[PDB]
Amino acid sequence: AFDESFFSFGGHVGTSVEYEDKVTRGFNNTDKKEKTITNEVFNFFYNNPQWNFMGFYSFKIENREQKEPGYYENEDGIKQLFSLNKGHDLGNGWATGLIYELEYTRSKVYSPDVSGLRKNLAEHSIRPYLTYWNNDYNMGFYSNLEYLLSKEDRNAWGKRQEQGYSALFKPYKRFGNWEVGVEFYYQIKTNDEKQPDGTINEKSDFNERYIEPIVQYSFDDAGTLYTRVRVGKNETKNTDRSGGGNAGINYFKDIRKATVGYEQSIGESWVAKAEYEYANEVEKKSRLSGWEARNKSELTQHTFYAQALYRF
Ligand SMILES: OC[C@H]1O[C@@H]2O[C@H]3[C@H](O)[C@@H](O)[C@@H](O[C@H]4[C@@H](O)[C@H](O)[C@@H](O[C@H]5[C@H](O)[C@@H](O)[C@@H](O[C@H]6[C@H](O)[C@@H](O)[C@@H](O[C@H]7[C@H](O)[C@@H](O)[C@@H](O[C@H]1[C@H](O)[C@@H]2O)O[C@@H]7CO)O[C@@H]6CO)O[C@@H]5CO)O[C@@H]4CO)O[C@@H]3CO
Ligand SMILES: OC[C@H]1O[C@@H]2O[C@H]3[C@H](O)[C@@H](O)[C@@H](O[C@H]4[C@H](O)[C@@H](O)[C@@H](O[C@H]5[C@H](O)[C@@H](O)[C@@H](O[C@H]6[C@H](O)[C@@H](O)[C@@H](O[C@H]7[C@H](O)[C@@H](O)[C@@H](O[C@H]1[C@H](O)[C@H]2O)O[C@@H]7CO)O[C@@H]6CO)O[C@@H]5CO)O[C@@H]4CO)O[C@@H]3CO
Ligand SMILES: CCCCCCCCOCCOCCOCCOCCO
Repeated sequence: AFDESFFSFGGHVGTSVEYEDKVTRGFNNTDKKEKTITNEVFNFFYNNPQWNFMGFYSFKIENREQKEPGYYENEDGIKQLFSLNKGHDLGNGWATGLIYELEYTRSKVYSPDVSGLRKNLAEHSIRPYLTYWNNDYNMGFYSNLEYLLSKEDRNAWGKRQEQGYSALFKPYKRFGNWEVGVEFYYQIKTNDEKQPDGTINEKSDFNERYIEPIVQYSFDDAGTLYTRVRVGKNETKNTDRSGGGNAGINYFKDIRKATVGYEQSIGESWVAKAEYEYANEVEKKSRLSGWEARNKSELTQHTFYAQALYRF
């Protein structure tokens, strides 16, 4: 019945906190230090197997502090995420569906040069997906395509739009208490950034690929321990219209990440999770403009995440 289907949902409500510590030693060979805290005051996962529909909502408060020689910048923001997933069971271990995700961020920036500069960001993700699970082999995969559109209005600092596509394929296998998988990812996008008077800051083409093995182990008397290691590369190729010395300049980045996390149920209703991620990204240019002290820009990032969920 339609009326009673409305009440056939489960899911969870939760909260989380994320702390990011970043240091970027740039082409100027000096350190830009950034610390970010993200307070997810509410998230809501909604699962209605009657509709084969899943939904997700999140409300986050974000605070970032940037420090470097002769400059600082603070940014405070609010981020809301709306996610809809309509799935369809195809039988024999196959399923498909469509995800539509909208994420909106509003923030203000404070520095010695601006006082409360406003930024509005809207990101849209549309992801058709295809999943398979073979019960006899205890093996399967997740796969999806994606269209991603990002539009940001930074008022006096102009507008930026990114648009592109990605593809992801993640085969995985379970055996005993183990699960092992490998995520393969490819993304392409265009970047367009302009000043308020139309002056082009950037017009460039981007692509990224990575491979990310994942290993997890589920303990009988408790939770699940997991680790992920990513090796990736990306490149940004500027057209001859980019500004600021970047006309025709290419950027090449090597990416390495390692994650360790643990999730465990607490009684029948609660679940807690903690995760640490290390990231190191090293970038070089095809040619230096002349102001740079070296042809190297290196990010080192440590991220800590903790989450508590109440299931119903
Ligand atoms: O932005 C979309 C989002 O989802 C996509 O995930 C796919 C996934 O590839 C599939 O494997 C499948 O996942 C199903 C189960 O495998 C899975 O266990 C379950 O997830 C539970 C989980 O047990 C629990 O941890 C919790 O999830 C919360 C996470 O702990 C948080 O980290 C946070 O998750 C965010 C991710 O960190 C982001 O990467 C992203 O997730 C993407 C994925 O990359 C992937 O494309 O955004 C997430 C939300 O912001 O929040 C989670 C909820 O609070 O609860 C989960 C739900 O019970 O979920 C699947 C079956 O229900 O299906 C996915 C398609 O939706
Ligand atoms: O306070 C200003 C700024 O100071 C510090 O920036 C350093 C930077 O770390 C160094 O790498 C170097 O910057 C180089 C760039 O690497 C090089 O690409 C080019 O930059 C041009 C941009 O590529 C072009 O887009 C445009 O920049 C825009 C920018 O896209 C807008 O977002 C907006 O930038 C603002 C920043 O968002 C804000 O954080 C702050 O910037 C700090 C920075 O955080 C800090 O690390 O202020 C700016 C507004 O001033 O506006 C700009 C301007 O249109 O233009 C640039 C310039 O051609 O060239 C620069 C300079 O060689 O040096 C800077 C300064 O030391
Ligand atoms: C509402 C946004 C629609 C934009 C068009 C997306 C078209 C992408 O489809 C490409 C192929 O996808 C394979 C099957 O996708 C599953 C469709 O079922 C969705 C049920 O609503």
